[PDB]
Amino acid sequence: PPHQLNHFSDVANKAANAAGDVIRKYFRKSPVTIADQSAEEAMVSVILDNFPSHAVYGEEKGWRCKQDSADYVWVLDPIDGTKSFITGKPLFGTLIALLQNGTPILGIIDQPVLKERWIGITGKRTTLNGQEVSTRTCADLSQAYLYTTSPHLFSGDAEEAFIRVRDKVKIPLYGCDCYAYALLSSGFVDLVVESGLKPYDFLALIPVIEGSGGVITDWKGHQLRWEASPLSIATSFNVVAAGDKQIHQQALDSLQW
Repeated sequence: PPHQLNHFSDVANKAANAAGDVIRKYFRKSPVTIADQSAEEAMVSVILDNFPSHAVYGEEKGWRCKQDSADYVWVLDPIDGTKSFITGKPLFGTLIALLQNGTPILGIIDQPVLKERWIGITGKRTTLNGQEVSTRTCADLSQAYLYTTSPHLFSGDAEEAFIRVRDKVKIPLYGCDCYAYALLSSGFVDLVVESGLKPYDFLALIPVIEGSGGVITDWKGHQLRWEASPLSIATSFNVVAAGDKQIHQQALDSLQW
């Protein structure tokens, strides 16, 4: 297992703290691009000051590393949910993931306006603001509360797949971004289904959801993996996350991907 997780947490939390400071000045005062750049720059200042050998892939400026390669890769998105940010809606989030040879070992979802921070760590239960959180059981897809960001954020076949699961759930809801994954981790949402998600908007979710007892994969039900390198391309993935493995299963059958 990894031995440096507490030290990784402290820098993780400082990165997140520094992103928050930038984000709160620009939220509700184009501010979004200044915010997104400054915030990313703030996080890499912290991460690279504490670990010079480490690499980062940020949503604004891609890969950045001194060395040829690194065993440790920081995948960042300061504002996951730019449309929410632009419209004054405080459900966007800063996402921080640390990858050890391509496996995520830490993830943060921070909401700096709501002052809510979910940390996921390998081999620990996921916490929200220092308190342990847990997904909830849910019998059947008909009992499930579902979130997706948008309906026409699906093209052609993805929209058919999505419709199939949509018709079976208790109620489909829209318009959290990453917050919906935070909510599911805390046991308030049963299922999140999305298409066209870039790595810096899902890698942080994995330890958060998994350490809460939930499951998150692609539409085929495979492990969400993205090996970040200097020669890495941020390509779209499809994501299904559930509080309950039975629900995940059942969702996978409706997706027919």
